[PDB]
Amino acid sequence: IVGGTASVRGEWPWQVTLHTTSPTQRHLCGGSIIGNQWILTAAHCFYGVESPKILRVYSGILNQSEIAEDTSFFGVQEIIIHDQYKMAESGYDIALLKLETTVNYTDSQRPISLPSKGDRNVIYTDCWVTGWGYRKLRDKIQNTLQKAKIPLVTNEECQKRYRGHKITHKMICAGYREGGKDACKGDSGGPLSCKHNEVWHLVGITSWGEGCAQRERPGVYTNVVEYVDWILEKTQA
Repeated sequence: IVGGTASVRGEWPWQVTLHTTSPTQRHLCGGSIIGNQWILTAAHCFYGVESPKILRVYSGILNQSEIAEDTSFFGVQEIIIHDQYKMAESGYDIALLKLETTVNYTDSQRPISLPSKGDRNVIYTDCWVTGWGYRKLRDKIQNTLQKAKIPLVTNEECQKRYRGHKITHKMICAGYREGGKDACKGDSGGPLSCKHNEVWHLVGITSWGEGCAQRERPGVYTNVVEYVDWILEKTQA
């Protein structure tokens, strides 16, 4: 996250840090708890990942330093990637993680509500992006979870900033015309959380962007509301 600050512990109880143990354990991507054994994240996060066995999901984490060999984690039973996904910039950058065991909800770990199709019209003015990602273009994974408040921009406006791309309605963007605040490498798969009427909804999933926090280069996120049907179909046993 660029231009953000340290989060308060428990401030984003739905945020998880997805690690890979190959070759050695490290943070791989962000993610969101949406159900007792379901994590919503980005599809591009699993490039080169052949098996769910090298994955580990940590919940209730503020600092990566908290994660050690003796820290409990959730194993991943199955990686479900949208069948139309090819790459981040083409859309469909969404994936589900079915955990081997269920998450016991508590103040430090609980689910975020999916957006409602009835809310496509509501306007969010209180949206935040979080993660342990880069704070600069050539940086490293950060220890303390970062947060940054960022305004949503219309798709018409976003498209004007990405003339070489096709910004579809299944994508949503957020950023400051002047830049300064944005998600970045390492934050991928993490949530774009917007609070409306005292309730938080998972509006987007950090997906891509030209560089990070650059002027007139809005961050691009998966428009979650467009996938609520896909999510229901994929999580329904």
